[PDB]
Amino acid sequence: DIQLTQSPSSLSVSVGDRVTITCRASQAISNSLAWYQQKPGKAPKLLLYAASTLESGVPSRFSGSGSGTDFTLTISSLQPEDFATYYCQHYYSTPFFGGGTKVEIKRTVAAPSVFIFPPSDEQLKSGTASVVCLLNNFYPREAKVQWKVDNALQSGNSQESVTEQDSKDSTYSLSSTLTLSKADYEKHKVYACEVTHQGLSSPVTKSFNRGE
Amino acid sequence: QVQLQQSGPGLVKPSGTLSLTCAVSGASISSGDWWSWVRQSPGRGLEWIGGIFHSGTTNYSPSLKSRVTMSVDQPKNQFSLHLTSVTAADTAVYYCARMRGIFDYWGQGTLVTVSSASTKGPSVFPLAPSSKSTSGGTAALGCLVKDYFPEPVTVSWNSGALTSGVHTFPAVLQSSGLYSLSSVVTVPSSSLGTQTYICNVNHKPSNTKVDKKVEPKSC
Amino acid sequence: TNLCPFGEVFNATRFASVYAWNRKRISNCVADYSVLYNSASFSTFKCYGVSPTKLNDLCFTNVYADSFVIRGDEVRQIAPGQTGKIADYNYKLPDDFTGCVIAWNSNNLDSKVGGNYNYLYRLFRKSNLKPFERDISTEIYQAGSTPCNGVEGFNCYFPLQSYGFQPTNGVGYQPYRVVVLSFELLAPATVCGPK
Ligand SMILES: *[C@@H]1O[C@H](CO[C@@H]2O[C@@H](C)[C@@H](O)[C@@H](O)[C@@H]2O)[C@@H](O[C@@H]2O[C@H](CO)[C@@H](O)[C@H](O)[C@H]2NC(C)=O)[C@H](O)[C@H]1NC(C)=O
Ligand SMILES: [Cl-]
Repeated sequence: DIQLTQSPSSLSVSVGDRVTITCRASQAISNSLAWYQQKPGKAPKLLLYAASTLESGVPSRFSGSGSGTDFTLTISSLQPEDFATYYCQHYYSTPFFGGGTKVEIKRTVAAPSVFIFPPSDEQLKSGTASVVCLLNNFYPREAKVQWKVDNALQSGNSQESVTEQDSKDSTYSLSSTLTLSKADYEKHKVYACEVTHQGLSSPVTKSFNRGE
Repeated sequence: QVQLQQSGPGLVKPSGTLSLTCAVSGASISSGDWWSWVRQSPGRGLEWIGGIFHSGTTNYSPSLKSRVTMSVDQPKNQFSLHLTSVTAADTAVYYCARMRGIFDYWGQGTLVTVSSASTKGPSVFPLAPSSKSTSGGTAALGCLVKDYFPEPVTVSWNSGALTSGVHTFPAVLQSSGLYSLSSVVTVPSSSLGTQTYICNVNHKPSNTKVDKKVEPKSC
Repeated sequence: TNLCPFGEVFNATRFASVYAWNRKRISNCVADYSVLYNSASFSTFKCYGVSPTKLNDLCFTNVYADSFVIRGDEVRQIAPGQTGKIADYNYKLPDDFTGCVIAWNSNNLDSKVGGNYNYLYRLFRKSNLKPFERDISTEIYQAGSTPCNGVEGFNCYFPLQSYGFQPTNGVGYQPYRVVVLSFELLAPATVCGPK
């Protein structure tokens, strides 16, 4: 079968920068080549086909070129909402999708704003206690969270989740959830999440005290 | 625009059969188009599964042919995918699409989880704000949507009126094998005791529809 | 001797599909552009190489009025230097275009409750259209390596696709009727403004 590969597989560029993505075919495919944009949580959206023909309604900053084996997608000026994975696909024979090029947005450092949430009374009535630590609107993505319970470091009882890059300000947010049984929760008093991030001079701690 | 509406259960036990149906509006099935399915799983990217012409002619990915059947129903203006003897490797978001060389219109996708685990609806807990603090400050509140299976749940705030500053986190699988996720929003600290905040949680696999009021907590 | 017949172009009950866009040659008449420039019906009245109001005070050898239906988000394609499927495969204006693009929303006339509809566009072509060229062929499009030989199949596509005009569509997807007036100075002027 005729296959396609994309280069680079991921890039990080600033708002307003020119973006060049390459699609190479293992054999000549004339101009039977299309490009798609896929935003998180959504279906791919057709941008271009026949190598250079824009689909109706597609913004003018997108264009394509190429014939045979070498094809190029261009974003002339990246906007923040252009965070997405870009795919090429040929229809010269059996349809085949390239591996995708993940476009991330580079911006200035932003330290996280940290919030901590105690378990609700309803949840404690049900037999468990979850403590939620929120790191809001930071950049870059790299962040470390550590939990301490009664000044004792925890391991094995916390889970982390990160949003995708925000479509408007290009920041991330992160949740770290510490979950204990009600019996274990009631044995301790201090629940602290310690946050390490590039925008801070030193790690920042927020904590909750059971029964205060 | 052409609308492709997908239906069919997202949870399938290993060795079971995945069955999905796509309802087409704004276009007729009787066209020179190939009514197609494409799936997406981490690492695999987008993978064309196959397509079916309104005449019944089919074109399937050779790696999947033995397990794939598609069909069309012109009077209902719909088409279907059936994938037998599913394994964990078939877990993916499945999309239907109108194809004629290009895939110009796509369904919303259906997350398909191949798993032996049973369906469970979530518990919804308030994440209370605690900075009823100084005015001009910004408070954070949310909802913890805990212990459900499979994905997905959806979260809205104030039946959709509140969108700005909302973060709904990706679901994570807990040590128990059940999913949990939080949805948070930052609001002005001033409006806390006056403004009402309600998270609307829906877990269709369990027919769970919950509304939770999130109000400040005090002594 | 007589006024140019813009009424039968702009007020026609039926409009052409864009792939089969209609052309009306305007000749040997006095053109009263006032009915058009001073109309409130048009959402687009975009003129190239001429101020819309000095038209009634200029003469032209030959005037053409081209008419068709497209989607609202495609009206911007009816302009020089565009690169979308409409400009490439359906209706192409030249770089040196002199004339006006006039369009108005026609949702109340050209959409119906069901989707499946009669307005079509060309999806594929071996090459882009030259300016003012028209392609009404229905040859099977060879997207792959083997000739289709008139047979539809995988990688061998019927080249025309229908617009799906439904009344509930968003404005960018609603039908728009478009008239393109193009004015050429080639020969003796037979179409003149009333001034
Ligand atoms: C296209 O037709 C409109 C509407 O014409 C009116 O309805 C017809 C069915 C018929 O009854 C006519 O007598 C009407 O005028 C034209 O718009 C009108 O134009 C006249 C100019 O003579 C003006 O006085 C009216 O106010 C206009 N009415 C509206 C609603 O715009 C229009 O001029 C015609 N287009 C062309 C190019 O001639
Ligand atoms: Cl011409």
